[PDB]
Amino acid sequence: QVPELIKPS
Amino acid sequence: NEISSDTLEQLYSLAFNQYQSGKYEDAHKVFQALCVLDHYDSRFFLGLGACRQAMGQYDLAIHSYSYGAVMDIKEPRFPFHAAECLLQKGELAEAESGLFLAQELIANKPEFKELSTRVSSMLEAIKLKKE
Repeated sequence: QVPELIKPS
Repeated sequence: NEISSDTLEQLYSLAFNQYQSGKYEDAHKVFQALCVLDHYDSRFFLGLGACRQAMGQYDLAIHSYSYGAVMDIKEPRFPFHAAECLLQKGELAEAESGLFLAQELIANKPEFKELSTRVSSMLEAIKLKKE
C-alpha cells in the first residue's frame, strides 16, 4: 500500500 | 525556457506509469524535473512525495507534501500522507494535527469516504496513547 496518485488526463 | 508545452502531461503520464510499476526511483527523477518545470502544479509534489514515502524517505516526503500543501491549501491528501510519514518517525502530536487538518479539508465530501475512515482510525490510536 503506497500512496495513491492523481490520475492523468 | 518555460515556453514548454503540455508535453508536461506526457511526462506526468510516464512518471505515473512508472510509479504503478513500482519503479519509484525512476518515477522520482521524472517528478523532480516536473517540479522544476511547473512549481505550481500540486500533482507533481504529491507524486514526488509519494515516491519518497514508498522508498522510506520520510523527511524528504514530508518536505514535498509541505510544498504541495502551500499551493493547494484545500487538498487533504497532503496533510494525510504527511501524517503517515510523521507517524513512521514516531512524531505523534505532529501526526495528530496532520490528521485533524485532513479531516477538516475532507469535511463530508463523498469522494474521500475511505480516506475518512483511515483518518479516524489513526486519530483513535493516538488518542488512547495519551492515557
